[PDB]
Amino acid sequence: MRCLALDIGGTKIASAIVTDGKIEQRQQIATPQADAANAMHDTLANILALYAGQFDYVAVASTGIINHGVLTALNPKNLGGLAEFPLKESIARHTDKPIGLLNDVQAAACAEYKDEDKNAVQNFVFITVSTGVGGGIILERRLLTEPNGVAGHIGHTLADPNGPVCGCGRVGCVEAVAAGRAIEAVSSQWNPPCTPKQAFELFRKNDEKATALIQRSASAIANLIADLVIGLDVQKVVVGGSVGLAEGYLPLVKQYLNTMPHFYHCTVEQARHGQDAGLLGAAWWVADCLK
Amino acid sequence: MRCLALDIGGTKIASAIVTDGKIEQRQQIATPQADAANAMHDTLANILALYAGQFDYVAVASTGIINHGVLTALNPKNLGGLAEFPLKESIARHTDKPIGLLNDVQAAACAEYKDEDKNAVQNFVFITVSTGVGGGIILERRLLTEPNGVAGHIGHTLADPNGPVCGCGRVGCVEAVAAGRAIEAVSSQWNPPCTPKQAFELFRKNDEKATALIQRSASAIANLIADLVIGLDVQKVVVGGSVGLAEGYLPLVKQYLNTMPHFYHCTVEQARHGQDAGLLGAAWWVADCLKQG
Ligand SMILES: Nc1ncnc2c1ncn2[C@@H]1O[C@H](COP(=O)(O)OP(=O)(O)NP(=O)(O)O)[C@@H](O)[C@H]1O
Ligand SMILES: Nc1ncnc2c1ncn2[C@@H]1O[C@H](COP(=O)(O)OP(=O)(O)NP(=O)(O)O)[C@@H](O)[C@H]1O
Ligand SMILES: [Ca+2]
Ligand SMILES: [Ca+2]
Repeated sequence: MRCLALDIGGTKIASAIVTDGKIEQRQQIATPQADAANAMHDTLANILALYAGQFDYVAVASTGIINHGVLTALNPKNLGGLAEFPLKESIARHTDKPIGLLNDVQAAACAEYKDEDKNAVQNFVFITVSTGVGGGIILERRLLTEPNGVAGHIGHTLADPNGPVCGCGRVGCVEAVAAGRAIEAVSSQWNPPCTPKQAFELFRKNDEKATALIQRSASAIANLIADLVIGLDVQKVVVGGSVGLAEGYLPLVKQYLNTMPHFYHCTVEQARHGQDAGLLGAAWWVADCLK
Repeated sequence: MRCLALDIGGTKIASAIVTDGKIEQRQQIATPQADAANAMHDTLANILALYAGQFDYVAVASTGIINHGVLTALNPKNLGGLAEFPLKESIARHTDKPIGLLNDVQAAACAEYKDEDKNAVQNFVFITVSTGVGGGIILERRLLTEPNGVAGHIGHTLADPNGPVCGCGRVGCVEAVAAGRAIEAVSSQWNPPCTPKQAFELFRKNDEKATALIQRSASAIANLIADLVIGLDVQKVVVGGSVGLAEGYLPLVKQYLNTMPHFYHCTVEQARHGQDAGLLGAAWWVADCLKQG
């Protein structure tokens, strides 16, 4: 089985042929910005032309949310002119092969799951801690996507009812205390201002104020993991993203989790398949669906 | 298809034959307490004898957690001498029909799900707010039970990192803020003391302090529901239990939910299938499993 894999980001669109889990014929173009909706139809037509005849099926990872083949988001304004873009339908204009679509964090989850021991790990969660917090959830070896592609938005679960307000209005979500954006909202008000990377450097040098800020984030992620373990019987959590992978961060997450009662514990590890995670994860998931 | 359905509670064991969702041949006995483990083996022998020949399969609802056919609990204290009791193996000594096991809140979830429109509702959560807070979760029309029977323990998810400590050790759980026990922990300290039922009566008369206590619980349940909607794409939540069904309670829950952004909203209704929920839910679920493999 040969997969035409597409990874549609906010800035770049990567395409490739994936066969036996191997990438070949990479290609990267800019995500349409001018007249984006009209342009995207052209871009997709051109990609499907370039690889014509070379694929048995198409797998699309995209930022945002895939709702019944349509590209959307919690705030569809963050997509600009691609809000509500009919993604599956436009691809289907140019091919009769089956097309699967999922979002980018879901695809990254599948990239980190595909090489797990699936006898031993059937309930699995990928959390990216980056500019924001996103997730992908796999239960009984299957990724959650139904009915509307929302499952996995665990960055919008509650971290503290007295915490900061999150982007779209919920008071106290994980995103507003744990994400890189939430770290910077505090560190940029320091005299003088610091970025999250600078706050981390100070944390690793035992700066107590920087440490408190990084702990605020790590503690929120630890409590989210505990919620997933006790709520869903999750067995393993893989953490990625530039904050999630920062030196010292995951060890702090695990220290907070370990001081909870042992039945909140699970395997917690850093992401190790970030390279081409969207492409490889989408190809694996769509092939798995085909069974 | 004929189901021998058992509902093993803290104090009573109910049994019955369930055929096409109809109950017949009820028996109800006391849950063994003296020499519980030894006695339970006898009780199960006796029940399977009484019903011998009358069932194609066995469905068991039990309090606590079913881990690979064994009765356990987050803290095995509240199981007494039935802690780690080999429930499936013990029943299998007396029958070769198939035996399915699930916990009591999971069974109540299935009782409330079985008459939903399965086309329109595939992700469904049942929450019982009573002495404690329990849940049962159904995703893509299937109850979550693997691998170790823990799925659905949403009373132990976080409500407030500065809230009270939960019974089994976690700081700030939903249960320690929302359950009947948590309400009474505060209202028993009033001068003079009140039970939760009395606190609710005062809340309905607009006592601001009692109202504050009830809102603490309702807001915590509303935030849990919001977590389930955004985290799991849950479409419908059904709320039961003596606190959950108390007059005024669910409207308050829904009022808190409705002030959040629209994408946290879902259908929220009161439980309506509480009667024989254990028996009927277990019977339906085990049949559903058998149909699908
Ligand atoms: N080495 C680093 N250590 C800690 N935080 C970092 C580091 N690098 C970047 N960040 C922060 O992590 C967040 C995203 O970083 P970055 O990866 O550079 O942006 P991006 O990749 O374009 N967006 P995203 O898809 O979320 O990763 C921001 O809050 C950064 O300040
Ligand atoms: N009408 C009521 N309104 C509000 N709270 C109530 C009411 N009745 C009982 N409660 C409280 O809810 C909890 C359980 O009440 P009750 O149902 O009588 O015991 P139970 O049957 O053992 N419940 P449970 O074991 O949790 O399924 C206790 O906290 C009660 O104080
Ligand atoms: Ca929000
Ligand atoms: Ca606990």
